[PDB]
Amino acid sequence: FNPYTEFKEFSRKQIKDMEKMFKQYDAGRDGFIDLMELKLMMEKLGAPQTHLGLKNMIKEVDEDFDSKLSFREFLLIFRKAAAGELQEDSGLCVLARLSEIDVSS
Ligand SMILES: [Ca+2]
Ligand SMILES: [Ca+2]
Repeated sequence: FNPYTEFKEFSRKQIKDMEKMFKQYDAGRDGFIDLMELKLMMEKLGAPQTHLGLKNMIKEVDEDFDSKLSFREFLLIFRKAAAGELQEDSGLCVLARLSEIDVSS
């Protein structure tokens, strides 16, 4: 997986920032963000989401159906944000917003 070739709508700086955020919250260092890790992320961003909200966030981008997020799937959150596909103030909209990445730039 070369993210730089799949996600050309983002600069190298933006992808590296997304990587830093991903790695920050992958507490277990296994290369994925699972439900509890995402729960902790949203708490720390200051916008805790409900259990179902969290589950639904993962479902929106969980392209290989394993119920956790790889880095590529994490980038899909930002791709969806940038494509105008996220519902206003849904959990993923909030994640992208509160993150240091502004996909509208
Ligand atoms: Ca993990
Ligand atoms: Ca997955």
